[PDB]
Amino acid sequence: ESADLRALAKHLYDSYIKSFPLTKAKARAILTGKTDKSPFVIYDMNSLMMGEDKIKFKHITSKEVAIRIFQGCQFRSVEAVQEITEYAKSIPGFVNLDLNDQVTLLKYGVHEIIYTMLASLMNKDGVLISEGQGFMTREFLKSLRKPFGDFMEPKFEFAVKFNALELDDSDLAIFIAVIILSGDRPGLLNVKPIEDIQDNLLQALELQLKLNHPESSQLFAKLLQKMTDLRQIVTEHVQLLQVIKKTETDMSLHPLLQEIYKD
Amino acid sequence: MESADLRALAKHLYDSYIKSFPLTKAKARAILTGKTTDKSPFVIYDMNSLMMGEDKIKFEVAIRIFQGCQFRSVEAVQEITEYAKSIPGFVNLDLNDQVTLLKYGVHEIIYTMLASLMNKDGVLISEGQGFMTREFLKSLRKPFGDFMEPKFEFAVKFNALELDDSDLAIFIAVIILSGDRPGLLNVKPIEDIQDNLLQALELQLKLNHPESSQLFAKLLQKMTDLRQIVTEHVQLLQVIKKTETDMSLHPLLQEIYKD
Ligand SMILES: O=C(O)c1ccc(-c2nn(C(=O)c3c(Cl)cccc3C(F)(F)F)c3ccc(Cl)cc23)cc1OCc1ccccc1
Ligand SMILES: O=C(O)c1ccc(-c2nn(C(=O)c3c(Cl)cccc3C(F)(F)F)c3ccc(Cl)cc23)cc1OCc1ccccc1
Repeated sequence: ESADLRALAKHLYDSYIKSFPLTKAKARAILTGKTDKSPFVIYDMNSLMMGEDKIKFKHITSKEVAIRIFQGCQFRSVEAVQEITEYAKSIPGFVNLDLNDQVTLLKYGVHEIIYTMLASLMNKDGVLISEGQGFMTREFLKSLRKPFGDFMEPKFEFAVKFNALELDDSDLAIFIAVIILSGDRPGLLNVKPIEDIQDNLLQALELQLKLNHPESSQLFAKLLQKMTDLRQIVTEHVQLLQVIKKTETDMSLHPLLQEIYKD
Repeated sequence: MESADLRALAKHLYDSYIKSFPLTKAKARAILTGKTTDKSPFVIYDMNSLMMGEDKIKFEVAIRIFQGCQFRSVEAVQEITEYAKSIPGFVNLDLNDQVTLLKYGVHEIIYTMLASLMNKDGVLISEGQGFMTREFLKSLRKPFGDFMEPKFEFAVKFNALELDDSDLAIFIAVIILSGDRPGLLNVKPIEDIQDNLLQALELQLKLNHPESSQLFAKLLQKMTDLRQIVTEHVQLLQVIKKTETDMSLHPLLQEIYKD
């Protein structure tokens, strides 16, 4: 079944490339400076104002900067959820699961996958925006006022550690599939076929990492250990959103917009 | 990194685990499953049978049981510390990192090893001479009842893997040698030791559970559930501290929980 796992790896890679707008391979070329197309840099309040007049960043509807950026992260996350939902359908076996378990697996997986894939857009100095056309500095995000500064920095701290593994897109395509097919999500009705699919994906990821990183000792194990850190930081993440809700009375969104963002 | 060396490391760790921990999973399972006259535990299921139990096993009620667990936890810390010293390379690490690895490792290991003493109905106590029912523990008053039950929820799931003692010996070693503990000074020599231990665990699980697909991955995923439950534990212990001044902690546990 060696050729079967490679077929599964290639299938997921092809789908991952079609599902997501900015791949890791492309994002790294932008971040490192390796075919022109130099991104607009947002490093302070003035260059943010000019950036939405030039890039027209899809986040301009509160007048306060820190809130507008925070809500920007929400808008992009809602888009990522739909992209991840579309990608999940290409995982062999997923659409044949009970419909409620599909919803459940997506509901509890999307946060871990967004964190994971956000690392692809990050280095220690900042993050790509607008499909790589802009670059927002870490220092500017970290220095946002009151809770917002400390809301952004944990994402960078995770990404820097996760990126030391040096996964590429063909590695990440299987890893993301493994996260989705987690048989311990609360409320699953039929755990057995989810775990059976995840076992196939784990075999595929194990073989992929040996062939693509033959010199990287116990990388498979190290990546599974990261699925630990993910459960933890997603939990911290949610407890940070709750504090913003109870503290900040300037989060006035139209009730309909609030409904779009409810998750 | 080569097979005979990985098998040699597995045998070393199992041999040392048997020397360090007096009540193995193999012994606990023989006691739990029964059909043996000689190894039958006295069963504590209510207040009256607890009273008779201290006359037989020589083992406020909720406090006395909590205090019972602390005493055994301190002994467990001692046993785990002794085992850690046998892990090749551990004592050669920077002394501050040895402390750090134990500080954050003992709790995850106690939980792991407590599963060996448990089934869905209760837990062995007093080196297997007693068995305290889950329902009795769960029904202890105020915060103490809900303090015991998460251990059982984990053990039922962990025990579904059907690991034996030779498996757990390497798994416990992998937990201790975690390079992501806060405050470590030299991550690299710890990660090199864990890499050998992970190679050793991977091969051990393939040879000992050849029909158990991706058991390695499933066991590493369990180190997730451990990290979470240790967190819930300390958050419950903190609430007990604010309510109960009629109890103190052993200085060893006290230092372990500081930060
Ligand atoms: O383009 C992308 O793929 C992209 C995806 C996510 C983010 C982003 N989310 N986020 C979350 O707090 C989050 C996560 Cl992690 C998970 C679930 C839900 C949320 C949220 F709460 F938002 F609903 C961030 C926090 C800090 C920074 Cl730095 C970026 C993000 C950004 C993306 O693209 C880069 C970007 C950066 C700023 C604004 C817009 C886009
Ligand atoms: O014999 C053993 O090896 C053994 C070890 C641990 C426990 C046990 N600890 N505990 C902790 O709340 C704990 C932990 Cl996990 C870690 C650190 C500190 C503490 C504490 F809070 F105490 F400071 C429990 C909670 C519920 C149950 Cl069910 C058992 C335990 C029991 C052991 O043996 C079985 C046993 C059970 C009751 C009494 C005596 C012995």
